[PDB]
Amino acid sequence: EFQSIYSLDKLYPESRGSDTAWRLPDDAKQANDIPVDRLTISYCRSSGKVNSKAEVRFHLASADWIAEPVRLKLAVKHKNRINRSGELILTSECSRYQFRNLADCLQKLRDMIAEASQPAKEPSREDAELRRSRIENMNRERLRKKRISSA
Amino acid sequence: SKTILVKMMSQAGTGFSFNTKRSRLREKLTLLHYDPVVKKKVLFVEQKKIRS
Amino acid sequence: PVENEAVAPEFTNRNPRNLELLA
Amino acid sequence: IPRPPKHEHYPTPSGWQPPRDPAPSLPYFVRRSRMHNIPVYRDITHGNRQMTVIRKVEGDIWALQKDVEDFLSPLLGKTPVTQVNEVTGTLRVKGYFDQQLKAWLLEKGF
Amino acid sequence: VTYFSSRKGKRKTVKAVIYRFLRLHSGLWLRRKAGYKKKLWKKTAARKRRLREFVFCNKTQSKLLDKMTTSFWKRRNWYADDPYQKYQDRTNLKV
Amino acid sequence: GPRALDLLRALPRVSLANLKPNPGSRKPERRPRGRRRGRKCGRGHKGERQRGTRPRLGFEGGQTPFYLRIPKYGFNEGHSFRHQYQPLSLNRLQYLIDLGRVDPTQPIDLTQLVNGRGVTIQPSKRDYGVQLVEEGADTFKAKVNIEVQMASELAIAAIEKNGGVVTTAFYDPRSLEILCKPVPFFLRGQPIPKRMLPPEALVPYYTDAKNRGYLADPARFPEARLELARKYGYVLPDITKDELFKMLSTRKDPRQIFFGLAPGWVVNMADKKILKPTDENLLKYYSS
Amino acid sequence: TNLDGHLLEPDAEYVHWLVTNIPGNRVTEGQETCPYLPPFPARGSGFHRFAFLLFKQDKRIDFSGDTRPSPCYQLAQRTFHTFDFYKKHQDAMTPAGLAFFQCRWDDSVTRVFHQLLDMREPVFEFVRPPPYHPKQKRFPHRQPLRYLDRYRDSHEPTYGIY
Amino acid sequence: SKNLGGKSPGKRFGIKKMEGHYVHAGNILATQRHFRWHPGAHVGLGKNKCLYALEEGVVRYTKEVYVPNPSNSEAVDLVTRLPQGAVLYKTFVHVVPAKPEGTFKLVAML
RNA sequence: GAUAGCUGGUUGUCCGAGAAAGAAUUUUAGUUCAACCUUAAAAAUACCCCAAAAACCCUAAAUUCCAAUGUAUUUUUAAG
RNA sequence: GGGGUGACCUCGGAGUACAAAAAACCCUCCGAGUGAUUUUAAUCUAGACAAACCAGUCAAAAUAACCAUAACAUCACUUA
Ligand SMILES: [Mg+2]
Ligand SMILES: [Mg+2]
Ligand SMILES: [Mg+2]
Ligand SMILES: [Mg+2]
Ligand SMILES: [Mg+2]
Ligand SMILES: [Mg+2]
Ligand SMILES: [Mg+2]
Ligand SMILES: [Mg+2]
Ligand SMILES: [Mg+2]
Ligand SMILES: [Mg+2]
Ligand SMILES: [Mg+2]
Ligand SMILES: [Mg+2]
Ligand SMILES: [Mg+2]
Ligand SMILES: [Mg+2]
Ligand SMILES: [Mg+2]
Ligand SMILES: [Mg+2]
Ligand SMILES: [Mg+2]
Ligand SMILES: [Mg+2]
Ligand SMILES: [Mg+2]
Ligand SMILES: [Mg+2]
Repeated sequence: EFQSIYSLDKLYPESRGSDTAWRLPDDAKQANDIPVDRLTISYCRSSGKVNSKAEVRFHLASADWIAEPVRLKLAVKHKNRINRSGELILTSECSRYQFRNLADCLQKLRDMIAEASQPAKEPSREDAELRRSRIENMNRERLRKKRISSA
Repeated sequence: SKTILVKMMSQAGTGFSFNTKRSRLREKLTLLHYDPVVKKKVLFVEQKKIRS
Repeated sequence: PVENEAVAPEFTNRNPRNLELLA
Repeated sequence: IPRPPKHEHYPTPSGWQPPRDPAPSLPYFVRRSRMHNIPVYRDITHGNRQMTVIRKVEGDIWALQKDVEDFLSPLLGKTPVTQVNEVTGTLRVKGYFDQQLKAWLLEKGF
Repeated sequence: VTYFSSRKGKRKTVKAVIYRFLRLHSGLWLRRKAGYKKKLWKKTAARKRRLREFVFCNKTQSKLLDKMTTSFWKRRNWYADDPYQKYQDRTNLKV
Repeated sequence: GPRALDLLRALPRVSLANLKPNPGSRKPERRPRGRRRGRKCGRGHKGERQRGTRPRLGFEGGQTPFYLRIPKYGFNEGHSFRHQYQPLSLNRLQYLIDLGRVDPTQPIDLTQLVNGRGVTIQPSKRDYGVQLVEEGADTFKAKVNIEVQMASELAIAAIEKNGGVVTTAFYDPRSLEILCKPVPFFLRGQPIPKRMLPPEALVPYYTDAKNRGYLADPARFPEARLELARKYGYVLPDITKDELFKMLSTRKDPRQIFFGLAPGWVVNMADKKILKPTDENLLKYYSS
Repeated sequence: TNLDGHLLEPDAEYVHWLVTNIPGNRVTEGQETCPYLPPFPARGSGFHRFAFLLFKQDKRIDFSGDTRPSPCYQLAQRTFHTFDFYKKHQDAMTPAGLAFFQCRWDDSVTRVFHQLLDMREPVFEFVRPPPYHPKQKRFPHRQPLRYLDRYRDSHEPTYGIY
Repeated sequence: SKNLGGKSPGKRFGIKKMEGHYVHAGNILATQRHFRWHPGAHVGLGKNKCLYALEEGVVRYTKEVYVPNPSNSEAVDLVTRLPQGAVLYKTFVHVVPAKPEGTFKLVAML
């Protein structure tokens, strides 16, 4: 009931009720990205280093909250982390808190979605680790260039 | 043949000086040093004189 | 389970050129 | 100190658990602390001597010592070194076994 | 060291050690290398890095500093954004 | 059970004539008397050590001492002006709530914590209140209206996931002493003073919505809560639809110290009365 | 024969294509004892060796023990020991041809593992031994402040009782 | 009187690790004023002619032929001045690595 | 009750273990560290140590590091 | 090898000190209190030498710029 010159009501006259800080502005964000209810989240606490691995599995083909080109780009690029049952799986082991581990998994998913959604991706590759593969491919095509019909 | 101690400042704009020994009978010193602020090879010119 | 699913996590590569090719 | 509130599920989220309603038939009773915790602490001496102290024991403390040695023998492969203060009602095991002894006393219902 | 003061009868502490030393709660004392600001043009980059690096004290010097400091400097301090808060404790010390 | 009580029957009466301390509780003092402990009495031969004139501690026999050869560097420079915050883990808070020391049905404050013996605040040691850490954020299942001075993002998120309210307020040393020990202050005979504002070093921390500052704009609180929820992957509960929403949303005035009381009131605990000022200058000074 | 790639036994090898009783040069006319199987090296452990060995024989060797079925997708049945094979067929067979090549993992090994072998693709990694640190001292004399970080279990603040 | 400055401590120039000692990476094998022991396999060379281990293993000491750098003029001149059957031999210190480079562990069976 | 790194003196019994000096110092009549030693406490390797190994013009007695073996000692922690 | 006079006081090399290390004398001899030149020679960090302490020494991996193959500045007994 007490009031002063520095009270919140006298400091910010735009918001005077006590319930303005407890509203749920669903209109601000209507996209509703990452529907966590549709994700399979598992925690494995390995102790003895002590760390809680978080594993986020979700069916990529059944993921309808992303566009079809985005899903195709995911299935093309991140096929190394896609289960044989089609379930894309992300894993985090950095922090000991499952909260931070799940946050890291969600951030990885956000980066993947953004990289597959932006069309300005130039697909830049490194050089220190790719020069060897390039030389090996050239030296193997130097032998593959034989032209003789068979089969 | 007495030497001289001169403090040379970078020419890449960032404040970074280093001291070096030089000959007294020589002209104003100007070298190419490494500036860790810009991480490049920057020209360093003789700015001040500290010790004889 | 699947009889082919045995993995024996300690995989031994007796190829003397393996690490040399892997740099 | 207020008595702990009754919860619908045990153990509580903080890992606390009250004793059993009846008393066990063991010839000894490890009375809870004034904060309703198990009186199993750890002690350090000379900077390198690590001991575990079980306090607030009422009854045949030799039976508790025997049970503690029978419980700690398979973990170390040998009988652990123990001291029994009978006039105080205190057991002192050589080593850090506080968590294991707490879990053991919880299973025993103390 | 004044073991018994004249006003309060308490034990005093020397201020030089608190001016040029830092005590971690685990008993370790942290200090700077002597000469890390003297004639930097005459020294090699490796020697300059060795001088700039912090260093610990051994058992005798640590006990000496504990004798010269009071109990106010051996307390647990919870500072806001303390860089040495991660070093205030000791882990995996199998003695 | 206590067979010693039955053994005491055959033993004679316990009196002041048969009383012995514990063996080893009293190390006997030894005096410089006899053939062994005499004859220089543990001091040695001539010099300064037998005559009791050896130099002070840091002295090394004229050599420049170790405690003076090391260069001065700022390690404790301004240590008596660094704000200290006693840490309180969510694990310890859950332990207190589960053991019944603090009640989640009421707004939890520093006074409630010190009453429940969860934290000990030494304001003379530059302590500035309690900070919240996240050491037990995984198993925190309590819905409380917590009031701390500093909080971490993980702790705030762990409290919001259960559906509580976190708020970081400021207390100058005098108000902190009063809030920690209110009864010793009520027995003092002084009116409740005003709560001083945080300095410029802490104003950006307490006027920020991400820190849930008590001086922050209440319009930005739901946005920050939604950001924390979408970052940590938990659904933000409808706090306004709770039966204890009044207790969850109860607040303190930035000039107020206690709940329900006001600056300028005198609590007469002998007669159970509250003397309130009526003077216009008194009221203006106490409400400024 | 695939020398590296057997997941269970280290001292054993895999069969990929065994065809005996070749009349002269016509390899297709000879009966294939083991149907052809594509190389399936794991993703982590790379650069396996695959060797074609050609043996010349005198008699018409007939065997029912070394025969493989027509699908032949069982890794337990596709386990070879060239030493024992040559010990069994040492009287007639004599090795005269050899051609070995290296092979690493590509995007078809997942297909070979899933469709043909009916398995999950095993992924390995080249881990390194942990770095050596001396016994931690009580008073590390003249050591840098980062001495205490070499023996840290995790870079997370742990508040014991607070 | 006339002879001054002859007082100087020994620089402790010697061999730290002997043959058979299990050393770690960075362990100084031997310090020297002049080139007495030459580095061989997995043994580095500091600018003060000191020898340190680059790998973790067992130290060995061998006698091996000496082929100098074609730029070191003094050594090349001595080489070309040697007779037709002469071969320079030196004492080399090696480190035979014991631990393997790494192992292949199964991280995920997807 | 000045101060003395200087001299002198320093009061019961018995038992256990038990030290001859490297470095600084207006320091060599003294102190402070190290190495020894005492009292407790944690551990595990401790001495003896055959091969093999330790430089180039000549170089003795012998050293360093090491298995086995014969013994039980040694290292850290806290007070000194 | 009493003090006084004379000489010395810090650092490095060789012998004493023959082969791991250390090792004194008002012991026998050399020297240093810097010059010349350009490759102007970084950050961070495992692990080690040496050492009472203070100080002194090396150094793998990783990082920014130059060959896309070196960077320890070099020489003056290089040690001072
Ligand atoms: Mg204790
Ligand atoms: Mg005494
Ligand atoms: Mg006395
Ligand atoms: Mg005596
Ligand atoms: Mg006498
Ligand atoms: Mg005497
Ligand atoms: Mg004397
Ligand atoms: Mg006397
Ligand atoms: Mg002096
Ligand atoms: Mg406190
Ligand atoms: Mg000499
Ligand atoms: Mg000397
Ligand atoms: Mg006197
Ligand atoms: Mg004296
Ligand atoms: Mg021998
Ligand atoms: Mg031995
Ligand atoms: Mg004489
Ligand atoms: Mg004179
Ligand atoms: Mg040493
Ligand atoms: Mg490098």
